[PDB]
Amino acid sequence: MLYKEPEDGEKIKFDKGKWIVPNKPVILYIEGDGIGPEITNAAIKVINKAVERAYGSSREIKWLEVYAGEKAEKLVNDRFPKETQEMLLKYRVVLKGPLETPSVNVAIRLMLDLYANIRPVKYIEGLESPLKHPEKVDMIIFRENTDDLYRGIEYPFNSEEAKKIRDFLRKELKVEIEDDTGIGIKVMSKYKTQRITRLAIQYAIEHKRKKVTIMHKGNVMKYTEGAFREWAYEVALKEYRDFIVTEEEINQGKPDQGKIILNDRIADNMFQQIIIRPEEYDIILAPNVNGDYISDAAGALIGNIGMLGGANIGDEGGMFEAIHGTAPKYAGKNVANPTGIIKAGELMLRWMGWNEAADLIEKAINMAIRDKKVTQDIARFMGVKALGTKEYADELIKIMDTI
Amino acid sequence: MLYKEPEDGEKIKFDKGKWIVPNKPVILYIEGDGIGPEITNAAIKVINKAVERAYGSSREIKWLEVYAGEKAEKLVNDRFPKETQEMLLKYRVVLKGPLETPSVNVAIRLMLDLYANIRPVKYIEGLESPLKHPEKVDMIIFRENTDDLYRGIEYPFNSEEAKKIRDFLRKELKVEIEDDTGIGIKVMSKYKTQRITRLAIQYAIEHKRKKVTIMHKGNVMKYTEGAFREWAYEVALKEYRDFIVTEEEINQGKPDQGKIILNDRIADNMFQQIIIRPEEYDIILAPNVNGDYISDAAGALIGNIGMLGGANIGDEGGMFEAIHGTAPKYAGKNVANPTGIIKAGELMLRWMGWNEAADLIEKAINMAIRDKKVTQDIARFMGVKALGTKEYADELIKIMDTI
Repeated sequence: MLYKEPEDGEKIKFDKGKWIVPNKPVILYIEGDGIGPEITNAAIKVINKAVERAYGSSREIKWLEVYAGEKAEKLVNDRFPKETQEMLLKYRVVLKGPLETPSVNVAIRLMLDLYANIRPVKYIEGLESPLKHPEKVDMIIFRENTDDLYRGIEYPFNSEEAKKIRDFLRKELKVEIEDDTGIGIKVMSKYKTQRITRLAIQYAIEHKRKKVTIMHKGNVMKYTEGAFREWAYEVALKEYRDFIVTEEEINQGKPDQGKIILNDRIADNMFQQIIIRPEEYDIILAPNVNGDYISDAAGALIGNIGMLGGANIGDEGGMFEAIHGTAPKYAGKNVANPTGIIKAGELMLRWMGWNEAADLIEKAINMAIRDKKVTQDIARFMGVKALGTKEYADELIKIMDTI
Repeated sequence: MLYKEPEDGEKIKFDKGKWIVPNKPVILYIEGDGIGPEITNAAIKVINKAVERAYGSSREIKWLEVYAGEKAEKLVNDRFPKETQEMLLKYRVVLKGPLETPSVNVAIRLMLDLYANIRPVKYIEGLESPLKHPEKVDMIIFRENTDDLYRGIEYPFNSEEAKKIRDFLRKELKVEIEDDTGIGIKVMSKYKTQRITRLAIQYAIEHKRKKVTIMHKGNVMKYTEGAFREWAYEVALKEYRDFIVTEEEINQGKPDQGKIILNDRIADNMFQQIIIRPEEYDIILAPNVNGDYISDAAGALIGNIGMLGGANIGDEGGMFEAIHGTAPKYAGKNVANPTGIIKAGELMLRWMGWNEAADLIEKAINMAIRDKKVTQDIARFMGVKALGTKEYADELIKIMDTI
């Protein structure tokens, strides 16, 4: 056996995806390549303090390190070892550092069935920002991570498969396509749409969020994006009636918006409104391609994209990770910024229901940034001495001990 | 006919996609609805002044008004009269105000085959921006205006049409797809991509630009977007070899960057870049949906969206318009801002090869705004009393009389 499960631990469980967490949950973690070992072990240190300072031994994460990537290769000769997979299907929750793409990330998502990609982007107190007023950006994107025309159903223009489709459409649908065309089949799932809409509303109800906007270009693509918006509304009302209110209803004769507001906006002006009035958005729900575009812009609203964390949640499991590469160039030098992976840890806490410790990490970070206790990649523009990876983590801990 | 054609004017003979303009070109214009009359006449006033001040009496535009929209409904009982169509097919270039939708915008695009949507976006001076440093924003977006999912080949998840498609992909392509699936076929034309790339390059050459970047998601949609990139690169290197240089070429030795530079970038991260350092973009080339989204993100950079102008160009014709609605609320109150349509008139001047006239207008607008001589939409945010629609155009005219 490679691993030795913590006998004082207990698997996190799921009921209708409610995610029920024990006082001593076993959580997996993969160091990752490059800077991973450093930012991740630093993350695990700040989270434990955030847990003990908020619950004081009444709760404690029993970490279990599994191997994947170059560590697994340089030790067991398998970049993704069977024992590692068995621990993943059993414990179902991993905080994983960055891993090169020499696939492991896809493998994990597939085997745990993580369909929803979550990207929370809120401004942190004293960071540089391309915006003049970023101090209002507090949104979280919910992306259905295997649904748009990312499924892969496409063919080169000079392929016979493409010829088959062109012949088909021409006589079976009376649709005429030229020969010099590349063809892709965009597919929009009803089930997939409903599954992610549930997660979005659920999350809003658990963390008492107020607005849930649907990003869509359903005015032009009626049966894919348009269908998405329709279904989203359908299941939101057929299943969470007592919790939400359509924008069309408060803007009507049955107001009282003291609960979740489900509304929608065409995707065209979306890119405008996030750059000029980011406060207009809270929780954004959209298909796979939109979410890939909207989120990158989102994170641009507030510089230091590598200080954000994300997640991949499924009906029963989750994977959390910083949103940056392995930076093999700064590996083992105690220079890298561990904020990105610590922020994934925070998100992992929120999902866990442990909002008190999540909130501590957030406050600790905000404090340190405005107090100039930062790693070199930020202090460069904050003209002050840079703190190392371990030191930055310790400053957070040292701060956390004095709320 | 009801249109008395200028007998001292000549047709613009764009033969090679280059636009061969006489000294007295005949140009059609449509006032438009709501604020159409006011803002369009103002535009015509300032444009004739720029022409005259730059070329004296050696050149003069021979304006010819054609009816469309609600004006044509009152005068001719036809939203888009056949006579108006004869003039469009004959003179082929129009400056048109905004028009409601009970559309003629799409009809003109169709009958003149204007496949290219051009959107130049550049900062002004005293204009508020949501960006801290919007100064080095001088973009121009070249969008293929009828090429992908916008062609309309989609079907709802419960259509017999969709059933035929789901059957085909199964028995003939052997691809697995659920039944609760909306379907859209993304098409990408090798021909369409080449014609718009030519326009793009042809524009950089004639207007001393120096960078054409290809926006695409060729990393997940290789056979459509990826094909777009491949084909764009092909026609460039094959038909404009002596005018351009790929990114990969300069760094791989022999520089010669004294010619237009051509490169590409993935679209996901492109949306972050336009926000943190938009100066990195000159001419952006992209497919239909991408450019539809990249266009709003940019432009949302400078904020005053209604002060932007755009064009729809074909191999031999052109439509120029402000990028804003008809604002029925401000109709006939001399309050609407005419800058947008004027900017369209500016882009029109440029395409005609009359850069002197174009530069006058541009400098004039910058001087009026830095000197706070603006309409209500802008005065409201910069302390002084607004100028009316007429008065503002008059100020520009006196300004051009000085420079």
